[PDB]
Amino acid sequence: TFITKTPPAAVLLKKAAGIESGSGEPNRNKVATIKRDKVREIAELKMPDLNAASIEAAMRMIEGTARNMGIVVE
RNA sequence: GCCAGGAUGUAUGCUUAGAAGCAGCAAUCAUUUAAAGAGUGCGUAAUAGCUCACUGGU
Ligand SMILES: [Co+3]
Ligand SMILES: [K+]
Ligand SMILES: [Mg+2]
Ligand SMILES: [Mg+2]
Ligand SMILES: [Mg+2]
Ligand SMILES: [Mg+2]
Ligand SMILES: [Mg+2]
Ligand SMILES: [Mg+2]
Ligand SMILES: [Mg+2]
Ligand SMILES: [Mg+2]
Ligand SMILES: [Mg+2]
Ligand SMILES: [Mg+2]
Repeated sequence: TFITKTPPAAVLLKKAAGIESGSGEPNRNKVATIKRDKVREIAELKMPDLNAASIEAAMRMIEGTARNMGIVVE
């Protein structure tokens, strides 16, 4: 019955990306780049907080958070 | 018109004493949907709160 809340998708991303802060211009300045297998884990870990059906959709959300903060996936 | 929803990653990222849809900057993705803007106004120190777009009902 004790709800353990997971860290925001954003911070989880910075962590995995090895960066102090996200980009101020997400489209122009890309601060870092990570991998799909990493978005994989973030989506898997954060899953309880999400409202997604599958992990593909979960990752779709995570990528959206990363896309909007200058992070890139490969 | 009235009734009811108007959600979720998320207080997006940045910046900023604070900046949580709504000072300002760059963006404006994604999920679950019948539908629901990275938010139309009002509101708060910042929250909260009221509200619209949008959806269903009558
Ligand atoms: Co939509
Ligand atoms: K703000
Ligand atoms: Mg109403
Ligand atoms: Mg209401
Ligand atoms: Mg939101
Ligand atoms: Mg922030
Ligand atoms: Mg400055
Ligand atoms: Mg803002
Ligand atoms: Mg509100
Ligand atoms: Mg304001
Ligand atoms: Mg602007
Ligand atoms: Mg809404």
